[PDB]
Amino acid sequence: GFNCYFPLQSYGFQPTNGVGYQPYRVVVLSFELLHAPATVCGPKKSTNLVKNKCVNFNFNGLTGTGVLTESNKKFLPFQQFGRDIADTTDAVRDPQ
Amino acid sequence: WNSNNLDSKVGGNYNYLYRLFRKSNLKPFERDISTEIYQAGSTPCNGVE
Amino acid sequence: VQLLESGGGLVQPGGSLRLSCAASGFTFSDYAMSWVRQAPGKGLEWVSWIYSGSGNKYYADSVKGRFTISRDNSKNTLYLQMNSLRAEDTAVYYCARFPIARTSNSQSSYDGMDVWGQGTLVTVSSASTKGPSVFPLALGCLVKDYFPEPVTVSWNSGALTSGVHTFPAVLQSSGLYSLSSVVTCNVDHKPSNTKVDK
Amino acid sequence: VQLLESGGGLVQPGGSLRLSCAASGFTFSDYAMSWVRQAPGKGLEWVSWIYSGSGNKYYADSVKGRFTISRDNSKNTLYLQMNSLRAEDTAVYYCARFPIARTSNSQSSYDGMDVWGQGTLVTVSSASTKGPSVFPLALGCLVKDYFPEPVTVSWNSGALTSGVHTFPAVLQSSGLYSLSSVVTCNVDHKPSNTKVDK
Amino acid sequence: VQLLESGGGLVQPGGSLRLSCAASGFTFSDYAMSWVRQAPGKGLEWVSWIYSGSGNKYYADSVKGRFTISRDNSKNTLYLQMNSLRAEDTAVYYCARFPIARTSNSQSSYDGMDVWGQGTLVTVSSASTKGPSVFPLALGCLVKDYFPEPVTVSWNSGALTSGVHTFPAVLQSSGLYSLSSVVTCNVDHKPSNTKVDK
Amino acid sequence: EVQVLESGGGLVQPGGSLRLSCAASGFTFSSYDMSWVRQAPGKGLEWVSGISYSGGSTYYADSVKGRFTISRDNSKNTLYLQMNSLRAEDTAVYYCARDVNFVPLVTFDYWGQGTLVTVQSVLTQPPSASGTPGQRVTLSCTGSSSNIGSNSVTWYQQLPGTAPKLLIYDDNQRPSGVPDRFSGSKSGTSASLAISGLRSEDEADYYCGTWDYSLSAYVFGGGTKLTVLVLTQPPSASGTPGQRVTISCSGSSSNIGSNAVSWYQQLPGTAPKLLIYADNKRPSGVPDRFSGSKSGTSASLAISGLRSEDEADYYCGAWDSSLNAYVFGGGTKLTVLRTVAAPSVFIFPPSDEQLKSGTASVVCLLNNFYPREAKVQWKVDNALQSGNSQESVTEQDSKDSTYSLSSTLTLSKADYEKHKVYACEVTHQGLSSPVTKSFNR
Amino acid sequence: EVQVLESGGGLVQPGGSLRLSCAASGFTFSSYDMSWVRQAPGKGLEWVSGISYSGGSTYYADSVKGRFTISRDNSKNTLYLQMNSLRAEDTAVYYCARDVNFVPLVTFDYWGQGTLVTVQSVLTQPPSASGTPGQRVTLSCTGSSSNIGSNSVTWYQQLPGTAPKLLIYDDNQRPSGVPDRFSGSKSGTSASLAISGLRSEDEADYYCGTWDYSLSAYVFGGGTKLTVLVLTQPPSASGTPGQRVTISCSGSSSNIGSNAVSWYQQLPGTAPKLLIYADNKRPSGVPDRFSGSKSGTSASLAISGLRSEDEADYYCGAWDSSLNAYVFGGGTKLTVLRTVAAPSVFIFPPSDEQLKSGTASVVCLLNNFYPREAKVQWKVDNALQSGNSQESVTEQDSKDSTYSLSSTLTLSKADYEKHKVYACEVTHQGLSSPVTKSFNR
Ligand SMILES: *[C@@H]1O[C@H](CO)[C@@H](O)[C@H](O)[C@H]1NC(C)=O
Repeated sequence: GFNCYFPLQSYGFQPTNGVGYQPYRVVVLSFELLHAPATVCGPKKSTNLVKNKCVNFNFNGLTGTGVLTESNKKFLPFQQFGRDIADTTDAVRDPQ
Repeated sequence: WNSNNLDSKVGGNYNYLYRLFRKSNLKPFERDISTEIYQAGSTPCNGVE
Repeated sequence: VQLLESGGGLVQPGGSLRLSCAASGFTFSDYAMSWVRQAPGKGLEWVSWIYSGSGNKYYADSVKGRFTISRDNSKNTLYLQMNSLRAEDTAVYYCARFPIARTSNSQSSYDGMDVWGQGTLVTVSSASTKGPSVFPLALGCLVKDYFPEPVTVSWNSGALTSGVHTFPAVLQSSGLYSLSSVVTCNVDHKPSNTKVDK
Repeated sequence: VQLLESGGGLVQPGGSLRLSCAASGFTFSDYAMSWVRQAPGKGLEWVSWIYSGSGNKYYADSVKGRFTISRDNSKNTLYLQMNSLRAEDTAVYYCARFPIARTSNSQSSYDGMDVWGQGTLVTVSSASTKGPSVFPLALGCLVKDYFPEPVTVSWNSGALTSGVHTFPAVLQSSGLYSLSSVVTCNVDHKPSNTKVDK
Repeated sequence: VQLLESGGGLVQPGGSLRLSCAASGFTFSDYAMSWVRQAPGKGLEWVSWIYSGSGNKYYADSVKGRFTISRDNSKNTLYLQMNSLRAEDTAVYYCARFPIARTSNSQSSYDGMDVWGQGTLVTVSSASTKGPSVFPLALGCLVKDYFPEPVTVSWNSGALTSGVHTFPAVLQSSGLYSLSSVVTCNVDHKPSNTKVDK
Repeated sequence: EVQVLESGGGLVQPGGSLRLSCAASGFTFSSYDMSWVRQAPGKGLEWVSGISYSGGSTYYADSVKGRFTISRDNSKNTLYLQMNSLRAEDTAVYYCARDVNFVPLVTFDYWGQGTLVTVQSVLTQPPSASGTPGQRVTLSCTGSSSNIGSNSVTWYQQLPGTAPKLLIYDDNQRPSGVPDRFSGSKSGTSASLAISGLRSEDEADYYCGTWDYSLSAYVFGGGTKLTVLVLTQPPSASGTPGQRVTISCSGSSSNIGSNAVSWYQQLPGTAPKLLIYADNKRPSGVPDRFSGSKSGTSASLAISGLRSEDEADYYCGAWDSSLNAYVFGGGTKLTVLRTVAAPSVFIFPPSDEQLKSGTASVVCLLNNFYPREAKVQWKVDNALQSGNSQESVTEQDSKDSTYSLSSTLTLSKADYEKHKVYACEVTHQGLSSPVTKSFNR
Repeated sequence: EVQVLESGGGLVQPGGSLRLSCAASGFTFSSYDMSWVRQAPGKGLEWVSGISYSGGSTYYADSVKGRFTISRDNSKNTLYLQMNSLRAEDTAVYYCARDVNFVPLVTFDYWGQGTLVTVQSVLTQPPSASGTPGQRVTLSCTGSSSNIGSNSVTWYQQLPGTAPKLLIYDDNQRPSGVPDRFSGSKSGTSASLAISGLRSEDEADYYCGTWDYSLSAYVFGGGTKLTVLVLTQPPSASGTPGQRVTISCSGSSSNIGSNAVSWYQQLPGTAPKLLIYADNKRPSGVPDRFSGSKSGTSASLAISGLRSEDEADYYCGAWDSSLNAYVFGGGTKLTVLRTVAAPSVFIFPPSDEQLKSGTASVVCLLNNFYPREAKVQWKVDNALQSGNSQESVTEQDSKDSTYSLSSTLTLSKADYEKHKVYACEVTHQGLSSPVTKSFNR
């Protein structure tokens, strides 16, 4: 009643309404980044592979300079990195 | 510095002027040597004092 | 913002009719609506008020039962069914937009009757109509024996505007109204639908 | 700021003379100057206005041609040559400073007649002067048969000040003015240059 | 805050008695006190004023010497000894709290007579008392021949309240007052201590 | 913020145990005494227990003596009530109240929100007291020389369904946030609260609380649920142009006191224009001179600097909470005080089409005259009309601010020629000498 | 700052090419749609083309369809119009307008300064509309169901020689910087703008712009150049002390409407003092009560709180643009309404000096009397003087605020002794009973 109006009013959405009265669907993308690892990234841009040439490779998070060659190292089906007793990056599984 | 003995003259040293009339306050470090009749009213009077 | 009323005219006593108020220029569903009565040459007498059809409708103490207000938000119209009309209800009805929703920064006639329509005129009388009779007289022209009020009287069809004084019509012994325009005269009577150029 | 006028006195009809207005207390060249006429017991009738000698001089419609205003910024004086004087010009002339230059923060009577001098009195009449004759009456003394107005009348040479009412002089059949001071009387007539202690 | 006076009653001319004003609801020692006289059907006469017993006590010019005001902050009472009473002093005495200490933010009737008690009534007369005589008459009831004023008159012991008009008593030739209540009547005379239901 | 949260209330069974814990923040919890107070559903406050600043001295109500343990851990600044061997009477809502002052002058200012625990009053405060808006109601506590006489009396206003709120402490004072409307009072062994003027927000339960140096408990009061139980406008105000005219209308509390008044300006022949929409505020598009101010029940529309456009009917309208109607004012007819003008007088013999129509309407006119008061008497050759002539005056002119009147005498067709001369005499202040044009047949 | 600079305009020839480039800074240029709009010299705005936020969708006016290419390089955040195969009609000034909203509800808020390129309107907006200061002017756009019927209506105010400025968007709202004075309106296929009250800064061209879902262009409106369209003074105004007196003088447009009025206060016997110099402003050294206000052609001097020092002649003076003269007002004689005083009446027989001089001037005096209206009749033994006595009244007293009058009867030397008694009778409101001292020879 008076001073007791129902809080919600309905939208009158008729096809003959002017554009300012027509139902527009709105999606708001709210982007949140914080200490938690960034999990939703844009489609990752991967370049081509070239062997036997000193390049600045960026296999996933790992970056570095060097020439990369096909190898016989039998990685386990889950391993990505390669390393040695010197704790330096020796080999890498091609991500794609 | 006072310069009465240099820039005064019996009858008036009218060689020195000053600008009473312009539209807006002068911007800092600006000078305007233009002598254009100051239209203080609505009517354009074709540059007659 | 404009509210246009329709349905004002001759009504037999105890009759029934329907005032339709087309409202444009505002979101009709957000503002309450009301009808306000004004007897000829008298004060504003509130008729009724509504916000939602399913909600509570409020009516004047003198019109409870014989009046029915309603909305049509699809048509942006406010309807007033008046039935079993009594004599004192001959008046001018204004369709008034009563804002009831105030927003934060937008301050707008909250709870004030904001905008009033031109208002129609309802005559609750069994007397039949009669075409106006124009008689030329500061040049003047009487318009006598027309029923009912109002009649639109002007000089030279509105061309001559300055000095045109119109006095309110009177209720004569025959019950027939009469005005006069003083400074050709155009007298247009909508209820009898006669346009006279004298 | 003070403007002192000189040159007001007896003038034969059609005569010629020169009002000199010495202006002190302000930069004379920055403000326009004007002469304003006030007939005895009448309103302020603007005479003329000037700002630069080489510019346009403005004159009242009734004095166009017979009056000439001029400046002397070296002497800080405003001069008014009036020639071929007509009868209605017997009056009091005020030298008024008309500021036309407003500055940013300094707001000063821009375009208003700011400061008015004491004003001199010009009599355009062929009648000769005549020394005042005191006629003592609440004590009182009548100064009759003096020409022309004004005469400075006082009680006890200004020592007795409260209750001294002076009424304006009158134009008699002989054309000779008369006042009276009511509560010795000092009557000083400048045009005839007589000081009388009665 | 309430001030209740006691000691108002029959006084022989030239007699002596003591008005006691019990003050509650405020820090008595924080506010000056005063006595104000009101002759029956007359204005208010400032009787006296005090703040401290060691302080000077202000008295009206007509009561200097025959009145003595005092305080008792331990009992929160204000005492007024009136002796050698004269005829004009028959009146109503109000005990009024006169604030004389204003604090920073608390703004309170500083120097204004703030709160007035119900006031007692003192009759300085050698005439003895006489019980009221009630006579039933718009229903009315006269109450005649009672001394002194006041008497509390009511209809149906206060049950019937609307329309009960009481007019002030009069001073008759016998010196005996009389009122009447108009619309059983309850007439309660405190000085003679008689309750009559007629 | 001196808020005191509280928890530990829930469904339990008689004869069990329950730990209530309330945590206080924003103040030095280890310096203020605190207490646990209890309110049975639909019953007055009952003070459970209370613990001092140090936690050394503990006080318990004799109704709960020997079975409730009040405890206080200052390190975490929390305070506990250990309810043991519960009864059926303990089902209530519990609050922990901060004590502003030492005992005996106990003063409970901040209260917990309330923990719903499911499982006689010393001060004989009246069960209820009925008041009216704008009244002066005295609701009086009552106790012994140990309850009221020796210790401070504190008054709490508990709104329906909320924690109690302190109104009066130390028998006289008020907190920072209590209107001066409420006034404490205490005399001997009887205390009271005086509410001068009442509103819709004074509908609450009012409790009187006092410590006891003999009973050693903070006894509360019982209930006392305080219950609260046409826009007359001037017909025609006026003023000279340039003046400030005050149009003051008044209705009731339901009409205008508790609802927003509005002021509308209806010019003659036009729809009204809202000049004021709030009690004070003014819509855009209206000159700033149209001020509005509602004091209590009287709303004033102040029009400053009147002009020829300011003459209109000024209505005040307000919604009614009781009648449920937007009741308007009577309608103030504002007119400007103009210098009295000279009525230009004219007259017209009826035209010959009147004769062809069967009537004769002879008209007399007074144009450009002030004020509204003027009379026209149809002197038909030294004879006065007998209730047949009818006249209506114009409204004040939109620009000239003057009046025009026309008197019409409608006589029979045969009545026009039975007489020879017809004339109209005018009575007005502007023309002491009457002016009349005596036309002939 | 959301400024959008633009360049690339100069002298070219028909049938050539021209690259216009505008650079936008201060906002994400790659997220807002933009457009190129064109204004022929002395003609309404014509919307050239428009490019979306991505540059994917491009829209062109059919007058320039197929020959102008709108392009947008987001890396440098610049936007280009490539004009090819130019015509003579393309000589105009070009702006690039930021689009606040998506299409169709196009909204052009920020505009370029203008590039001068030298080489019909769908919305039938009126060519012009004339308004007056303080008026309520409704200038109405007009379109089809595709222009105004289904698309928002935005109103631009272009001052002479500047870029357009947004006033109304989405048919109702206003930007942050537009006064509420302007109000949008839209009904069916007809939009309008309402200006309530007008000033000197509302002199501009007002255009209505709407997108088209059928024509696929942002059609503008046509022109509608909104145009804004002896000091007769009362002889003697008056009022009681403490009242607010309004002295209203009026001349002409040349006299006072277009020139600054001034108000001067000439006390009796003293030079005038300038109380008001501007239409409203007041010089320092004058009491704040002396207010001034020039509405149109009528200037009002309001003196509030009259006193004994406030009685003087108040002149209004204004320069004439036509007659070339500082024309003053008639001169309002302000006097204070004092309580009617008692005229002290005196009379003096002529002195012997008068006999030695040959005349006899007998004087009668009425001192300290109010008001100015009073009469003196020389009753020389029940005989009245015949046009020989002369009298002048004083001005209102500087402190007592009252009048003094003296009547002098100047008769012959032999006329003094031919009669015995001379007396003066006084007629005034303060003395109903006449008072007269009958001196004898
Ligand atoms: C993944 O995509 C790459 C590139 O298209 C392709 O060479 C490879 O065969 C795909 N499948 C695997 C092994 O993920």
